[PDB]
Formats: sequence, C-alpha cells, structure tokens
Amino acid sequence: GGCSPHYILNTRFRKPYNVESYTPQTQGKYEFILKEYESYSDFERNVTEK
Amino acid sequence: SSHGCKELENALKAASGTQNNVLRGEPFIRGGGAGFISGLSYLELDNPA
Ligand SMILES: *[C@@H]1O[C@H](CO)[C@@H](O[C@@H]2O[C@H](CO)[C@@H](O)[C@H](O)[C@H]2NC(C)=O)[C@H](O)[C@H]1NC(C)=O
Repeated sequence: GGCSPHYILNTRFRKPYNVESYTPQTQGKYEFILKEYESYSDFERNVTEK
Repeated sequence: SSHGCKELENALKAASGTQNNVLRGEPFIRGGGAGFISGLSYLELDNPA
C-alpha cells in the first residue's frame, strides 16, 4: 500500500515497504590537526695560529 | 739578535633553534542542510568561529 507521503524539504517520498524509516538525521563533524616542528643546530669553530 | 712572535685565535659559534606550532580544531554541527553543515563546519583558520 504505502502512499503515506514523507516530506524532506519540499520533496515528498514514498517509503518502500521493506524500510522501517529513512530520515534526514543531518549532522557534520570536521576535525583539523596541524603540527609543525622545526629544529636547527649550527656549530662553527675557527682555530688559527701563526 | 733573536726574535719570536707567536699568535693564536680560537673562535667558536653555536646556534640552536626549535619551533613547535600545534593547531587543532573541531567544528561540530547537528541540524540544517548538509551543504550548510559542511560549509560552516569547514574550519577557516583566519575566522575559526
Ligand atoms: C670562521 O671563518 C669563516 C671564514 O673566514 C668566517 O666566515 C666569514 O665571516 C665574515 C664575518 O661574518 C664574513 O664577512 C665573511 O664573508 C665570511 N666568509 C665566508 C666564506 O662565509 C666565519 O665567520 C668564522 N666563524 C667564526 C665563528 O668566527
């Protein structure tokens, strides 16, 4: 039978008999990670004689 | 006559530098259009709110 209309936004959809629900449980989750490391070491020695 | 003139130099340099720069962000949304969710939850590092 079906033909109970389900509206998501303006669009009314006909739910299949097999489907208990399809529903717009809309959600989102953005994860950003930025780890920068620098190291420098810089050694000089100038032994000199006359 | 006798003469003797003796010179030494011994320069040394040692430089070290370290940076750590850690940035973390987790925008989370429920509700609203999937496109507005993904547009808003995308972290803009110059305007993180
Ligand atoms: C060790 O010797 C080098 C070579 O002379 C030095 O490098 C010179 O340094 C002077 C002063 O900064 C500069 O005007 C020259 O152009 C440099 N020469 C070269 C080839 O780079 C260096 O500074 C000395 N190190 C220490 C710790 O005294």
